Amino acid sequence: SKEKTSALSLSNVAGVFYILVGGLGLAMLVALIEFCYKSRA
Amino acid sequence: FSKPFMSLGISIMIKKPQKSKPGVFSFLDPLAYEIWMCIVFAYIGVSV
Repeated sequence: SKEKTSALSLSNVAGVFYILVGGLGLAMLVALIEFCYKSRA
Repeated sequence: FSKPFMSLGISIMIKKPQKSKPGVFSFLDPLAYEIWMCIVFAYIGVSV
C-alpha cells in the first residue's frame, strides 16, 4: 500500500541522451564525408 | 458519580492534512531538475 510519488531520475531516460550524442556524431561523420566526395568530383 | 452533565465519546485525532502548497515551481515536478538542465545543455548542443 505504501507507494511513493517519485520523479523520474536521469537514470530512467539515460540512454536517450546517449543515442542523442551518437546521432550527433554520426551526422558529424556524414557532414565530413559528403563534402569530401563533392570536392573530389 | 453524579448525573451526566456533558455527553461525549472517544474520537480520533490526526494532524490535519496540510494546506496544499505547490510552490512556484510545481510544474517542473515529474522530471528531476537534473534532466531539465541535461535537456537544455543538449538543446544547445544539437543546435550547435
